[PDB]
Amino acid sequence: SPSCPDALAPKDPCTANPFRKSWAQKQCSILHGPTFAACHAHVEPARYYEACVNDACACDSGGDCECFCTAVAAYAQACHEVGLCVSWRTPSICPLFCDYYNPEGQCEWHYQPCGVPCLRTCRNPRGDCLRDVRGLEGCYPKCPPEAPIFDEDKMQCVATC
Amino acid sequence: CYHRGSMIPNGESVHDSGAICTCTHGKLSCIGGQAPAPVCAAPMVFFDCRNATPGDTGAGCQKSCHTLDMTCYSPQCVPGCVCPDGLVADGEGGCITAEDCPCVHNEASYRAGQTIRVGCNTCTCDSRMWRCTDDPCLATCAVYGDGHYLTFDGQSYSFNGDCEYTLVQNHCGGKDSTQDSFRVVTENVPCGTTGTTCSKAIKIFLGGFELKLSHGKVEVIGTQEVPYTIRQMGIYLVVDTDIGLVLLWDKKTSIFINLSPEFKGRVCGLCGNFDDIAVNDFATRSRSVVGDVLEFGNSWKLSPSCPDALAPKDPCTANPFRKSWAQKQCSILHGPTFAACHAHVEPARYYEACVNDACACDSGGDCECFCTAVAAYAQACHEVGLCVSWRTPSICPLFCDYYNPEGQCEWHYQPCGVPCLRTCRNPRGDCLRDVRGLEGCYPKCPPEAPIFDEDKMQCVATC
Amino acid sequence: NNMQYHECRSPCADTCSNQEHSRACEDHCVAGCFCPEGTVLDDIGQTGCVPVSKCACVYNGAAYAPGATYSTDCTNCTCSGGRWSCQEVPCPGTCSVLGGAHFSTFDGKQYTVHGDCSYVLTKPCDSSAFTVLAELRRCGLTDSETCLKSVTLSLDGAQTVVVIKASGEVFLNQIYTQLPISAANVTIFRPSTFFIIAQTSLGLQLNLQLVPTMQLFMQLAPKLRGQTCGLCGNFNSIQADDFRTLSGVVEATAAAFFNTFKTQAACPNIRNSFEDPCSLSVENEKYAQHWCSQLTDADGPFGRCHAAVKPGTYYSNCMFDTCNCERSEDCLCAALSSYVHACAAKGVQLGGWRDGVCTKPMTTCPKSMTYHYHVSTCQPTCRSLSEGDITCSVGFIPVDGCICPKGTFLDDTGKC
Amino acid sequence: VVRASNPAHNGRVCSTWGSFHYKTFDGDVFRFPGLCNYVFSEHCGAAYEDFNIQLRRSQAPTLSRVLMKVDGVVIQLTKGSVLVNGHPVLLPFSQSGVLIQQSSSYTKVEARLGLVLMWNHDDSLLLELDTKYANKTCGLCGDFNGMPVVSELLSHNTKLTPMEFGNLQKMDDPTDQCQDPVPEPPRNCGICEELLHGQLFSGCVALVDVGSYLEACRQDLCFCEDTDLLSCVCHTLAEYSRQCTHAGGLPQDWRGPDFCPQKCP
Amino acid sequence: PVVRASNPAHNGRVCSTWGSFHYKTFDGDVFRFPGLCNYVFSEHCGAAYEDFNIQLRRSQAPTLSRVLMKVDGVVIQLTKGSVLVNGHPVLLPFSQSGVLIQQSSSYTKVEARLGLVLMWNHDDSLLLELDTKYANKTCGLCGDFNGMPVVSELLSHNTKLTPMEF
Ligand SMILES: *[C@@H]1O[C@H](CO)[C@@H](O)[C@H](O)[C@H]1NC(C)=O
Ligand SMILES: *[C@@H]1O[C@H](CO)[C@@H](O)[C@H](O)[C@H]1NC(C)=O
Ligand SMILES: *[C@@H]1O[C@H](CO)[C@@H](O)[C@H](O)[C@H]1NC(C)=O
Ligand SMILES: *[C@@H]1O[C@H](CO)[C@@H](O)[C@H](O)[C@H]1NC(C)=O
Ligand SMILES: [Ca+2]
Ligand SMILES: [Ca+2]
Ligand SMILES: [Ca+2]
Ligand SMILES: [Ca+2]
Ligand SMILES: [Cu+2]
Repeated sequence: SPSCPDALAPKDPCTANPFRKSWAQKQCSILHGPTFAACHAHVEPARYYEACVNDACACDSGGDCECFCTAVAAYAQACHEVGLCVSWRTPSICPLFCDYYNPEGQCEWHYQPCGVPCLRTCRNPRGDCLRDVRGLEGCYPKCPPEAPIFDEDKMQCVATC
Repeated sequence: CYHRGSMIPNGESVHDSGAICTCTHGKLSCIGGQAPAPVCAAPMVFFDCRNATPGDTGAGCQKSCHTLDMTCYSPQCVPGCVCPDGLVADGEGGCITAEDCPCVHNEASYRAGQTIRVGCNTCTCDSRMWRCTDDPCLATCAVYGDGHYLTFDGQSYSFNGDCEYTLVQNHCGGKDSTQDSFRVVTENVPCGTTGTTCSKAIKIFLGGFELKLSHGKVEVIGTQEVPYTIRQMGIYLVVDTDIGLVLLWDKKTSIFINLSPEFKGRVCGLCGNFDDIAVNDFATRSRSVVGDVLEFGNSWKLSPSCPDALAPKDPCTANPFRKSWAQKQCSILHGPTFAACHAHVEPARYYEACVNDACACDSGGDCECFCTAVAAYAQACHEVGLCVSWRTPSICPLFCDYYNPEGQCEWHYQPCGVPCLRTCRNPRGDCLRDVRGLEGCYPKCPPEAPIFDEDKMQCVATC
Repeated sequence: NNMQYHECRSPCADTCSNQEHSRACEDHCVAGCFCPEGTVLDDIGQTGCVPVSKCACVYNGAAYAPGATYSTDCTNCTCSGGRWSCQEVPCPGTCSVLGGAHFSTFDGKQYTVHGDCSYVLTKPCDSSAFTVLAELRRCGLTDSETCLKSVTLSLDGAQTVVVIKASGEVFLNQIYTQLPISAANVTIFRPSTFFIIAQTSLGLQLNLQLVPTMQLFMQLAPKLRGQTCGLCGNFNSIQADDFRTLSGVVEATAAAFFNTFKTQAACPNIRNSFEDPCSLSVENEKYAQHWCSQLTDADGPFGRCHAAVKPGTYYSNCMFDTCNCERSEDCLCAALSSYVHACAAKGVQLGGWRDGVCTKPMTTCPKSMTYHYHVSTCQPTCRSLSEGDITCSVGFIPVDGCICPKGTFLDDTGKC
Repeated sequence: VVRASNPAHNGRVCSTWGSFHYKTFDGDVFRFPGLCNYVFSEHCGAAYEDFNIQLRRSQAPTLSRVLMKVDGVVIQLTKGSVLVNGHPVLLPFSQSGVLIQQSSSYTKVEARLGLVLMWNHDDSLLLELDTKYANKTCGLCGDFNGMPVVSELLSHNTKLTPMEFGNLQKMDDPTDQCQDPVPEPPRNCGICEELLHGQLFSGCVALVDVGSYLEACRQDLCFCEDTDLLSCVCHTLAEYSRQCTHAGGLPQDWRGPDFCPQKCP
Repeated sequence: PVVRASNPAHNGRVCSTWGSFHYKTFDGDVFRFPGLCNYVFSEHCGAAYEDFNIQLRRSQAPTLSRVLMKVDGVVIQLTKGSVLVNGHPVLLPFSQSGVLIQQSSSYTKVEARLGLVLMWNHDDSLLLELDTKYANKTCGLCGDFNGMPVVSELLSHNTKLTPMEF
């Protein structure tokens, strides 16, 4: 929209909000420690760390953990795209509620850093993985041999669709 | 305007038989034109005061199963549905005898002989009354968030002290009494910029032994046998002592101290004195009840040289740009998520604490503040037997799958927890109660390996 | 001072405030200056190390002396050895119905239910010597605008029924009477045009504010502790059991326990929602915040009472009532007057608090009457001059309102 | 995944125009001549209210103030003035996901939660709401559920009149007590028939029914205080054109130098 | 994680300097280093984020002139008769951000809730006591805090460092 006001230069997030700065650094040091040690030789964590610190300094309106999780997940996706699947999420650092997707009495959904490009579903019955997407981490189903098909329309393990 | 012989000022309104009639310009205009003659189903008959003989109340002294006071107070006739003589309404249109009315408790109706559980006792309905046993049991002092305290006797308050404070201790008056001296002390640290303060470590001094719950670990500082039992159940760490003291720790900021009834009137600190009276719980270390919360809190600091705390600024006023988010996040406590619990736990103070903490959690970690505030109400709901599920992948997720070994799937989220789960220390699968609704990830051992070894943290066939 | 240097003593030094700090110490011994054995540090007065018997005491930020005493309405404490020894004294209880929806029981428990019926406020459980009823009725388009339309005082098994309406009318035994009345075991009078006071011989007293809205303050003698039961609790100094119904169990919500004290079956069952009226209107919220914040303003007209009465509950009542009811000024004035009456009951006078808002009632009384912030006496009348005795309870919580000026007596035709 | 391929979306639009003509989200068209402060539309379907819009008229059924509460932002629109959080602002103004812009014919407030308010120079207020607010709103624009009458004109199994409903949607000021409008008997009073049923609006008849707008045009022609009968029905025609545009139609120009003329910069 | 403790001798958690340039590391190595420059007393170099960073400076009698502490974003400068917090003079006792600074008749104590205690006494002795969670993660004049006196403090690359070089 040409009528939309032009954007101005924002303030320094860690200068306008110094009381958060320390926390931001202490939160973003995960991008410099043993957690991502293997990825440091394949993805440079400099700009990702800077964005992490700036977002954590500027996420002052509520929901800074979402800002931190997004900032770290950007670097995690960059790491996963180049073949390195590091497990960085812990119950205190961006937990994923995979168990929420388990049907009553079942236990199928597991966290995958690498992802499962060719899990067996009834939209890809053969089990071919198309590539072109790498390291889409998150909760994925592990269907049992009794029901080796995963139906996403109804979202459970079935024998056939 | 006049309604039922009572003067209605202009602009005021009355509500009769579901009709709202407003008095304007000296005339009572009712919504819908005119109220139709109400019709009451059998056996209730509509009694009107047109033929009102002296000394006849009509429907003014007609009782119900909800009106527990059977005395007739109406001095004049009131029109309405009346049951046959000697009958009371059951709330469903019928008429029953007074002794056959079901018991009412927390917006629910229970037939004769039904059983409810209050505290530790059991109450049975019988002829409109509740028959309950008189067994004394524990009291819970709950400290959470940015200095939100609820004492043993039910006194709720907010205190923001920077030093170490005596949460509870015995041997206060006389200092001899009986038993062995115990002392649970909270260590506090500023959490925010508005002057709020939240707990960092919890120190329990029992006998010649000291436990320090800090970060997420326990240290046995120590100096006989250790009179402690540390058990990780759900999101809670439970320290059990043989003197009758239980501590639930959510490992971040929340402590729940359960004290046996044998310690009534023999304790002091920020948790009150446990004598069923809440007003006198604000007793300073000088043994005088004060009205100022700041003075009472500051009197219980461990080190006299520590600076006294001051009244903090209003968080949502000092940080208005967060207020909306707070009000948008804590509204979970008023929505359909906790709707089943609203009749059993009042969410007003929990909502206020949630909003205040979210406003004051401005130095980093808003989600932790919000999750602790909501989990306080969740634990309150769970304690009274309500297994409400509130954690979604977007609202305070728990990483249960983190505990699954390679090629295994056993750990599942439980809102009320598993009270008696088979383990090495409990091979027979026993549950002593005394702790209810400790939500979190619990293992579901398969029949092949049905005993959970906590030390190995694995399902095995035999320990 | 007289401290001595030692190489190994406990760093937890005992003081007047904490005289057992050394026993409750977790650190090891250190070297430094310590008080001589048998004495503790004087942190209150900074006068070096003093004996335990010479330690002072601190109350409300004011340092006392060994042997000095203070007293509250409910207790009497004396300083000794740096600690307060307190003895209980007889203490009357107070229940309050303010704004038509805000209840404060005898034991201090506070709640807010918007009823639409006549409810049992206070009554002995095992007898019917007295009974107080309140007619809380919905007086607006919504279900959360409740007015107290009448208060009923029943004595001796309904053998003496006094109904006081919100319009000031008094009905004794279904007969419209004229105050003052000296009936069986009860005396009802009008200290001013704003209040009606009814005192019984059973230890019960009722203060009824009629301007701008009807509000009730009940006072009960200590002899009835643990015996009454109703919407005002059982008067047994315990707040936990104040929600106990006649069935025998303690309810969890105010609405559930409130609905069990209805008098008629047709009355609705009130369910407490979580509405916030101030959020529904910008202008109403602005008005309520501007005019109700004076309760919590330490340097305002009500600042001389923050030590006696905590204004937080009154501030919440002011905000809710001003934002909710249609006549916002009336509800704001009612909340301010309720706080002022509580302060007067505590013994604090806040005269001159009507400057800025609530000015109208000061200029509305009859021709020969004039306003007064403090009315602690009874209205003199020509009949009082002639007979020599005035029908009054002598001792009551001071009230405000328009009365006859000094040196002027109220004639039987309502003229000074 | 939610699919929507029908451009006709008059169900998500509520508007007021002319001599107190209100069209609810569900299509109900009524007349409520109230000059008080009323709740135009608010989000009462959730614990937290995303939006709250109130409108006030004066005397000439011209709007005098529009009050908006959009996620902690208070927007007040008066004639020639826009206040955000109590302070005057210069348009265009963007803040907290709210964009206010003035044009030659309207003042538009767009909120990224999915609401659009348009205060036109014809003294007509229009409101577009997202489909996520269906069956969760209240006010003069209805409950936004599809049924024109159900749950708006039914208090408790009672058929409410437009007067009663409009009075029920009142929200007064603290010190300003307002008197509800007095229901007046009809005055016993066809220009609109030629244009509304003519070819000029033909491509619009098939999408929006004209009976309600025919009655509205008759009321406006009868109730207006000058004998510019040809030029005293512009508001209803403009509203019908707006509804036709909102229904996926393509109205053609019906104005002129002498018949409802509009001036452009 | 349950960690037991029974031995009350905790000399391994204490590093101090006293007298004529006498230093005792956390591991028990006592040496003399007559340096009058600004030196790192002890800092948390074993993590990506540094919890504490304490530096001390001497002036000529071997007096202590300045103590600089960085504790989780709080800067404390201690000089003779002056305590500065974030560049602002303060009145003791002073509590802020989990750091408590208090003066007694014989010492100035700075306690940090992250687990450190610093004592600047009036006989010109600076004593630091650290929580056991910082073991094997520190550097400076007080050693690497791993319970072994010579290894990792007097060795640069397989060689032996004199106390002056260290
Ligand atoms: C407390 O009681 C004693 C003995 O009855 C009395 O002398 C003293 O004056 C009382 N305290 C006060 C403050 O009056
Ligand atoms: C006053 O009350 C007492 C006790 O309830 C009763 O015995 C007495 O008869 C009452 N007085 C009158 C005049 O009825
Ligand atoms: C709107 O919600 C109410 C709430 O119970 C429901 O009864 C009604 O059927 C809903 N209407 C539609 C169209 O879904
Ligand atoms: C201290 O760290 C070094 C460096 O890896 C290691 O070799 C040594 O074993 C560690 N010592 C202890 C006691 O952990
Ligand atoms: Ca108590
Ligand atoms: Ca009680
Ligand atoms: Ca509808
Ligand atoms: Ca070493
Ligand atoms: Cu549109």
